[PDB]
Amino acid sequence: EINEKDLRKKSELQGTALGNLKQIYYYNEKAKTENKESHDQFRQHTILFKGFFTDHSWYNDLLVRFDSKDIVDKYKGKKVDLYGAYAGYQCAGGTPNKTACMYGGVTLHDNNRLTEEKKVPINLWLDGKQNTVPLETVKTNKKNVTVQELDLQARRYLQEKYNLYNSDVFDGKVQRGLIVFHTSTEPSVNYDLFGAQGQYSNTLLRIYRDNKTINSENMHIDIYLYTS
Ligand SMILES: [Zn+2]
Repeated sequence: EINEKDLRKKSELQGTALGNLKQIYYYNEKAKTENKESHDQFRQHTILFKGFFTDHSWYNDLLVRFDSKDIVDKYKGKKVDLYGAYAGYQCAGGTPNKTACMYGGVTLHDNNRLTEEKKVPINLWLDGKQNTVPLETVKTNKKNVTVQELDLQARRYLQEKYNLYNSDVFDGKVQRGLIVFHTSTEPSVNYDLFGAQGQYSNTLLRIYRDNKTINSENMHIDIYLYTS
């Protein structure tokens, strides 16, 4: 859905934007658990996992937020697996004290586990030159996987290897970047790595609120990074 000349420059990011992006993709807290269920709803298009956290320094409950009633209805009252980044700062006003919020991150549990862990191949280009990416960098045990699960893993590696969301003074050389989740069937999801209004940490991950899921079978990821 995006061409390279239309990629947003890192220099456009205002204020706390880079710091927020680095936190959400490299210093995050993730819910990663299997075979859970809830049909408790707070309001809106949400599933509330009461007492999800037993040893968190602030949270007791996890609130999952979705875009629509059709999406929440797919998962409400079903055995699901979770894989997403949560935080209190992701909640809308009036969410209960000690509740943390995640956007999407849910998949049906049943019949979704692969027998062999899927290593998702990555094609990465930096200023047009291919760079080798370890095959274990992005992996999943799910047949139907959230784009969130794959994007969190890919961007954590981009921060570690290329200092993606570091300032220019802290060796963050990449100025533009695109990630594509290239499926066998289905138009591919693509995200501009510098496309968000990063200064609003509460909505940074609202892109995942659609709970988009894709088939991992035979898929791969393409990453295009530019230093200008
Ligand atoms: Zn591709």
